[PDB]
Amino acid sequence: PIPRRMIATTCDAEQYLAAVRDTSPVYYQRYMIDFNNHANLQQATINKAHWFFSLSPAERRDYSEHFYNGDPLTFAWVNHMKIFFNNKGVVAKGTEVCNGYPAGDMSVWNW
Ligand SMILES: [Cl-]
Repeated sequence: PIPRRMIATTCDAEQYLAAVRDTSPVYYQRYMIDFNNHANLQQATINKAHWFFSLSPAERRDYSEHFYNGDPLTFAWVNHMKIFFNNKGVVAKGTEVCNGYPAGDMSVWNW
């Protein structure tokens, strides 16, 4: 469910997103289109992503289950974490380089 590299990454959400923006631009733009079509859920999505990136490798491994079983966000916008979790190619290229991007750069959420 959650790729092994996302379990392991020491990057934060904005470093990862900026890395995807650069290394898989089509996936980033499609995610942002989807994000901006769910405006009511944007902050929730951001808080979730922050929360996930605060967990340890082992804890994120533990989360894999609870993620699967869904939360409000998962039934309201299935693809809310799609950029983070769904394609192992995108995830590999993002997690390769994201440590070179600026932590906390919230403009990556703002398309
Ligand atoms: Cl919405």
